Amino acid sequence: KKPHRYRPGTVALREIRRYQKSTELLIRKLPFQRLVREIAQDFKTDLRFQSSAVMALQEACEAYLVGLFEDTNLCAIHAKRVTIMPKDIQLARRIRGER
Amino acid sequence: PHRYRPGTVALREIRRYQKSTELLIRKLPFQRLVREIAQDFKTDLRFQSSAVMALQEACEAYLVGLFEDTNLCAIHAKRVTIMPKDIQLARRIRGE
Amino acid sequence: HRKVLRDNIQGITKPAIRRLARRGGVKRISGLIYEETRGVLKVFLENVIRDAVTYTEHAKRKTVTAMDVVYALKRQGRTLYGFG
Amino acid sequence: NIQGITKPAIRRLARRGGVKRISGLIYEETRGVLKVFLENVIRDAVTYTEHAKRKTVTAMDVVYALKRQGRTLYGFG
Amino acid sequence: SRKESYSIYVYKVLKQVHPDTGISSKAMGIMNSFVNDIFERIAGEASRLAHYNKRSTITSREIQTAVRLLLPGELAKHAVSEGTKAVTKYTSA
Amino acid sequence: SRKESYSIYVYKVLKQVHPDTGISSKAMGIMNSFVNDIFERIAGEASRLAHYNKRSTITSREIQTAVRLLLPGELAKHAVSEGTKAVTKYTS
Amino acid sequence: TKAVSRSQRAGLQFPVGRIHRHLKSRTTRHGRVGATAAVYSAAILEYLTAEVLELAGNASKDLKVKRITPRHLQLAIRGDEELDSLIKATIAGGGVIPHIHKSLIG
Amino acid sequence: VSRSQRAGLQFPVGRIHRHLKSRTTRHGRVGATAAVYSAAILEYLTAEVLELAGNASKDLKVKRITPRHLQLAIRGDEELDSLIKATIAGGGVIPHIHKSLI
DNA sequence: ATCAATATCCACCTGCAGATTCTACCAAAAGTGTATTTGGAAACTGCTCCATCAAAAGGCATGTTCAGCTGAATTCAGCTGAACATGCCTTTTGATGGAGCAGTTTCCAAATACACTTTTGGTAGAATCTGCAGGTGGATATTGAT
DNA sequence: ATCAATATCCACCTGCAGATTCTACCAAAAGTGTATTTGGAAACTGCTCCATCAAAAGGCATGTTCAGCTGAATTCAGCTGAACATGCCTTTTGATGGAGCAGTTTCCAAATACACTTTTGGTAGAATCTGCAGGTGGATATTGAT
Ligand SMILES: [Mn+2]
Ligand SMILES: [Mn+2]
Ligand SMILES: [Mn+2]
Ligand SMILES: [Mn+2]
Ligand SMILES: [Mn+2]
Ligand SMILES: [Mn+2]
Ligand SMILES: [Mn+2]
Ligand SMILES: [Mn+2]
Ligand SMILES: [Mn+2]
Repeated sequence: KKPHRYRPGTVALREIRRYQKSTELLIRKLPFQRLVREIAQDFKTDLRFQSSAVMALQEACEAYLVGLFEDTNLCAIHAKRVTIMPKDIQLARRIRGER
Repeated sequence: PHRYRPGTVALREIRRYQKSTELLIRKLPFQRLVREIAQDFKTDLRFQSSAVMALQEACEAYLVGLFEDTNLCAIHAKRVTIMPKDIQLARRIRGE
Repeated sequence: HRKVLRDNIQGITKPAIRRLARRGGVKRISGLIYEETRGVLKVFLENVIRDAVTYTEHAKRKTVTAMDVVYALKRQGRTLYGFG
Repeated sequence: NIQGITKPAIRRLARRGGVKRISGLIYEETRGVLKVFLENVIRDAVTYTEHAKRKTVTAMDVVYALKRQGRTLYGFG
Repeated sequence: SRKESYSIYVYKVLKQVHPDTGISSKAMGIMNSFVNDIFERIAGEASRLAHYNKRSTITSREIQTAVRLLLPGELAKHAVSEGTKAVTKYTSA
Repeated sequence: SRKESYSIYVYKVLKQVHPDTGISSKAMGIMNSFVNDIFERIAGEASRLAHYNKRSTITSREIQTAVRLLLPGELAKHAVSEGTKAVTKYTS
Repeated sequence: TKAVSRSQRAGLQFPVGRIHRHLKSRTTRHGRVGATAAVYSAAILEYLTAEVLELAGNASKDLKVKRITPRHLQLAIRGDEELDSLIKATIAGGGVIPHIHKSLIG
Repeated sequence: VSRSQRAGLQFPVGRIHRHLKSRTTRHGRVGATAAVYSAAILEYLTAEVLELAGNASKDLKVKRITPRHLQLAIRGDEELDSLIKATIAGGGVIPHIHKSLI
């Protein structure tokens, strides 16, 4: 009686279906908030945030990163791979005009 | 009889046209294309000459930049030969 | 007054990055992606927050508003809907 | 008419862009891309032209159209 | 602390096109951002058109040209038709 | 009314930084486009800044914030410094 | 003679007088705003709103719900070529349209 | 004494003040020093660009700055490169061949 | 090319959090009367852009030859996915001060307004002097033969 | 890995066309002097909502084992795209007339602005309404070891 095991890639594809169906934010909220406050405080001590300001920052950061993983994936496929790698991210950012 | 090996003259051309700034599309056929396209929008259009030149500077700059991004995509795939799929990838990432 | 914040870029965990990549359609992920993604995110966030705080400081406020963020995102060509 | 944009001109633009080897299918793909770009720019340029109740497209019409497509051009006013 | 918004007008249009449909408040916030965004684009381009042509009045003609610059393809034809219909109706009294 | 250009001022700056150096007509066209471009970016952002804060005056505080939003870093700090110097020389 | 709404007069739902005031206060130094400029603007905004709500409501109806969410706005805008190129902004809470590249399915 | 001269500037404070006054909203005003600050920014960036391009022109031993020298100056300076994305007509590109193409 | 595992899909249901409707004040839209601005018709003229005509050379089109790039086929070390035990830290909801964002009032430093004199800057022709066309001759770099 | 041949590239040259710089006129516009108004700062205060902490539990992150299958490395030949000779045509260049229009200035009926007043459409908050978010269960499709 061997325990059931999905083959590598089956669960990844199910996870794609799942997260592409839904819309909830995918970074944990309190750690994202700590990050925002850390960076902001390094620009200006003793700042406060409206909670909606933090949420707007998280929405924009997650949309940006999802869009970047889409482009990165296009580059990895272009090289006949299914695995994204740093060089894919860097090519996509270069063609996007980012630094 | 002297023969350069494939790629020697291409490299030389790269250095040549990256050293220079002149327009690379010939004037009259570009002007003809501009007028034909504009026909599909308003008739008896006249053009200032500086307007056609503006459009050519923009078109050539656009194509040059596109070919730099296309070259990046060919190189990413371990090729030196740009192919239509390289143009298509660069334009899709560019949002075009 | 609160505990000093340090090293919170690590709060963006490997599973969080994997979920983001999955929403982006990615099936397989190099082990080196996670740190690369952290670096890219930090730059993005820094740049947005820099401008948001510039708006906050121009308004003589101590509180970053959602509008400061919206304006910063617009100034960067990343317009955001839903927070006006 | 788009065929007056010749294979050697296209090759010259690619060379300025740093390209060493060019697939045979590139020339027609490039004509397609060029045609779309020129259409979009000229459509806006002419829109500016007919707003001014003019019959002659100015360099300023072209500059404004390039500006509003995010491809600002310096040098023509 | 009175705050104007497009919410009731968006809602009236919604009841026109989908009589049995509502809208969450987050979606309504999205529609409000959309309306304010398009309005700023049209107003700015309209001001620039007026300036280019040495006119000091923004008229329906600057608005129409702004719409034709702003809107792709079919959306432009449909929007221009809605706008000229609204103007001709308005001036007919 | 007049067909304005920045050419004479650009030329005066050229003679300040490189006394022996000329400039072609086409390059001067590029410099005029550049000056008008930057000016409209700064005036636009300064205008918006005033409005966001329910004010109708564009002051040098708006110009300075716009410069900090529009210019990338070292250029921004040097530009601010130059604006500040000019304002205090002017009001002296 | 009782008051007549400029909106009703234009046959519109969007508010012509309010939009006219927005145009008057966002202009030039001595700028003027013609009477029908606000009519035209309101009609454009109203039409664009109608198109977005039409598609979004079709998507919500297909998923058997009664309320439009950002999810439906996103599906509607990104699923329509012209709306997609008009509206480049991020739709908060919108997610993405399903798509798995062919080479990734075994 | 002109406002430009008072500020120690070459760029025209009064003209710029009129232009700013033209980009206000209804009832918009322009403060006493905003044109001075604006003119100073414009002169500063103009001087940075011309200084670099003039360096290029002298290095090529010609006496006049051309679009080409402006392009080399701007594209070779990371800050100016990021500030100025517009097409420099007649500037060409900076020479560069990717390593694998040699 | 059969069967257990397990995920996914697809009905159902309620009550409560979120959305919609109700309610009544009131800010701003609309009406009135009057004052000021303007855009668009109307003559008016030079500039500039189009059409047409021509020679000719410079670059494109085409056909051959073959170097060497791309893509296909193969192999395999080890990276990354799947699964899961462990336990912690995020989420959720509320308390509690109080920082600081908004709302009001005043009243002045800062801004506009206007008449008038000085001063500037766009223009077009003269005067000046750069940089381009081609030419050389040397530097450099490629190619074949070893 | 020299070492001859051989092709191209790159400073450098002169002569001078012509592109830039110089010059001077003159509407336009900047600056000044004076007067006057006013946006917004400086207090002052209501009172929102923000920071931080608390608790508890359970969703989820972490770290590990193990092996499937991916990326990496390698080989190679079919075929495509580079190089080149050659011959032809399209573009360039140079000129010449004039039609068309864009740019200019005047004029004023139509259009828009503005203060004051009337009226109500639009808003905040309260009351009311009800989707749909999670539950639940069971059928269907997929998967992967046989
Ligand atoms: Mn810190
Ligand atoms: Mn002078
Ligand atoms: Mn030469
Ligand atoms: Mn000789
Ligand atoms: Mn008074
Ligand atoms: Mn006041
Ligand atoms: Mn062979
Ligand atoms: Mn009522
Ligand atoms: Mn459910």
